[PDB]
Amino acid sequence: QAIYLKELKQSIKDFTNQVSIFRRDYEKNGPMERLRRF
Amino acid sequence: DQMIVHFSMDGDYIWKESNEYKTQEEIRDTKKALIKEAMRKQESEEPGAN
Repeated sequence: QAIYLKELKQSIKDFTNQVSIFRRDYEKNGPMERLRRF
Repeated sequence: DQMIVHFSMDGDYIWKESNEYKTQEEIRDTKKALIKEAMRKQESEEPGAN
C-alpha cells in the first residue's frame, strides 16, 4: 500500500487521462447509421 | 453494598485542564495529524489537488 500510494498518484493521473479519452469516444459514438453509431 | 439510588446519571462533562481532558486532546491531535498527513500527501502527490 505505501508502494501502491506512489503507484496510485501515477494511476490517478493516468485514470483522468483515460476518462477524458472515454468521454471523447462516447461523443464520437453519439455523433441515420452515423447518428445511431455516434 | 445495600445502598438504594432513586436516579443514577453518568454524563460527558469535563472541567478545564482535567487529566481526562488531556487524553481527549491527544486523541483529537492524533486524528488531526493522520488527516493532515493524508490531506498533505494527496495534495503533494497530485497537481493542484482540490
